[PDB]
Amino acid sequence: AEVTQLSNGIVVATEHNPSAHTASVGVVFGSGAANENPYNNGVSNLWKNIFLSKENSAVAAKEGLALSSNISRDFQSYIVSSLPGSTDKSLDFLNQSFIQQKANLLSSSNFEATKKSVLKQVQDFEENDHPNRVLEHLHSTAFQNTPLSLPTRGTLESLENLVVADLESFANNHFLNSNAVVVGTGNIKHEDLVNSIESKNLSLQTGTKPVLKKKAAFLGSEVRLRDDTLPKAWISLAVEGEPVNSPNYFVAKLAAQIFGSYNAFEPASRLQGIKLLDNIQEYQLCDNFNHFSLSYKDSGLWGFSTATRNVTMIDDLIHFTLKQWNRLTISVTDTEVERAKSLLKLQLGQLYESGNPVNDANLLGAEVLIKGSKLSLGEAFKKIDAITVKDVKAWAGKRLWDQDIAIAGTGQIEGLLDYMRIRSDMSMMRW
Amino acid sequence: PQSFTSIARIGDYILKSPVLSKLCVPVANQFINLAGYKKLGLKFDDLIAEENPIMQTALRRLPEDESYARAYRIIRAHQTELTHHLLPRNEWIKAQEDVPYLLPYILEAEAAAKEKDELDNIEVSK
Amino acid sequence: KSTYRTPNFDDVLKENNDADKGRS
Amino acid sequence: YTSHLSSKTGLHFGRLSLRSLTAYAPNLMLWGGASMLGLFVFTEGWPKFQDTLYKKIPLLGPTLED
Amino acid sequence: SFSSLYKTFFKRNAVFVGTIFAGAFVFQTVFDTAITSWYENHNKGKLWKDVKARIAA
Repeated sequence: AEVTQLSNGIVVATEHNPSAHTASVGVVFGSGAANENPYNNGVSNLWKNIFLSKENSAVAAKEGLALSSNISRDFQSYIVSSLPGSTDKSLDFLNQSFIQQKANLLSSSNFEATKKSVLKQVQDFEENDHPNRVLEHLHSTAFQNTPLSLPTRGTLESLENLVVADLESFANNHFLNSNAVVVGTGNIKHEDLVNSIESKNLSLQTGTKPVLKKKAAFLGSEVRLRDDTLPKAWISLAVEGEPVNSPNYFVAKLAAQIFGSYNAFEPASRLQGIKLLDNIQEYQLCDNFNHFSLSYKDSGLWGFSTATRNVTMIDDLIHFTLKQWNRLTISVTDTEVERAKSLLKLQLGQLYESGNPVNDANLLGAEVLIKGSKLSLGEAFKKIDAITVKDVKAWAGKRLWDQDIAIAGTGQIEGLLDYMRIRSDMSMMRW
Repeated sequence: PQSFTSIARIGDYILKSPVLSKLCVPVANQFINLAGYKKLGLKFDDLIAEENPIMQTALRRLPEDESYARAYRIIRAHQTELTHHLLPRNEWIKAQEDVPYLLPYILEAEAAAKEKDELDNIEVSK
Repeated sequence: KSTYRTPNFDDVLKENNDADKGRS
Repeated sequence: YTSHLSSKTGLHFGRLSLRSLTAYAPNLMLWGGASMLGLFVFTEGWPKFQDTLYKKIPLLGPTLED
Repeated sequence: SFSSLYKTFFKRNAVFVGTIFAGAFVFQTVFDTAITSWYENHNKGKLWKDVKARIAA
């Protein structure tokens, strides 16, 4: 169960795991929905859907093998699951239908059907869903005029102005050989190490990825969509996280576990926890938490999110969460750090060791492109056992003391005071 | 305010021993009979302060058939104290009928609250 | 103009610096 | 660890914990010092209080002239 | 040199209040003496200070 890298034209990384028996070859691209300017937003989505429709229709009738994909910010994650002993067919299909040719798939009728399906899907996502809506709005507001804030799906206005030529140009400017790993997560050992190097298994347009000019930034802003028709509320605070490949990633993740998740409709969640959960339960202040610390190569975000049925006590929820964040950098009980360490160990163990090979393939590709070499979870355990209260205190004092916050919540938000009793209260306590 | 866990401990310690029991139980009954609430209609499961949150939970846990009786007893007591008379010596509470039914619903809740309030200040464990 | 398309704030943004010195 | 983690308690008066007092001790002391300095600021100096203020700082308060 | 050192100097609210009070004290003293000096030398021969010296003989 050891990961092996190399560099022979295309980086090939394998993580044998004899436990599961669903071999899943894959392809991962390091430039997704961030390295592209806002005027052509949904090109990655169009690629994703043309794949997932026509190639999914073809594969099963040809052989037996599913297929999936993903995109977060810079991840043309692109996976072809299979049986343990049919990976050569998977690579043959992947060669013959994804990198070449790109003309038989991009037919007019097929492209237009994909276009209308994507339009319908983005439309009803904008209508029905809500937490993901406010999350995308949070990203957009935190990175204004930065190639990081445009959504993964896109905007209908941007979608409507795409036919072929721009999709072809993106294909020729980001499907290179410089940044295209070939993941082999599953129960394959070395066939992936050799078959990936053949006569022509090499991406078209060898060259480099065109680097964007501006890097990133941060500045606080609101994109609220205040509308009283919807029943509940939604908020999403944020403070600038830690970028991947920094010696603060894991301590930030720990700071994103002391408070932890919550769900006020469970007998096993309303009762445990920390001081804020004791202080909230007296009334029905809130209805959900979600603490997270997202990180990307450009920069990272330390998240927060609720969905509160109560609409009049929003300010009290906000004030209590802010006081907890304020005092996280003044005094933390050592037992709190210990419990956070144990819980976070559990969370990473669950995430990295899911029985589904696709998620492991995704994460292996992510790390191998960004870090350059996978960091085994064992080293994660050893390097997290040494996180002491001094380190968390220092990191919190650096990242959470009078800092810009981005908030963008839909629903009924009129009870939320606008910006000064939501920011200048974030250090008011006499430290 | 003084929890019933300490009262239970002191009561068990006093009552279990034979000599202190023989010296203390004869005066307790006389004290209760001289107190006054017995004649006016109060059961001791009612006279306690019933406003602090743990007693509030205890009251919330009571079955119906005792809560209704408690309501009747307290309203009748309010009335009789209003009229300055005493109840006739036929509807008083007998000596053997002052049974504590509300005590366990306080001890259990108090134990839960005490042993949860301590649990937050836990240590690294070893 | 979609919802995500923020208006041009560069007429007032402090594009230069944008560090802790402003807070100070 | 196998088997029972065998936790141990800590001194507390219901809410305040000893570790909290240790954490707030330096801040409380320096805030008290700042408060004492502020009280010094608010009082300019009294007839009897010049007995202690003349010698406080020799390089800043030589206002003994008529 | 407005680096993170001043932000760390301003991080603690109590030292912020202590510094503002000390500044108030020193400002009061120096401002008062400066204003008195300017008001005084602005009037040569007017104020009693030099008048009593002149009448001294």
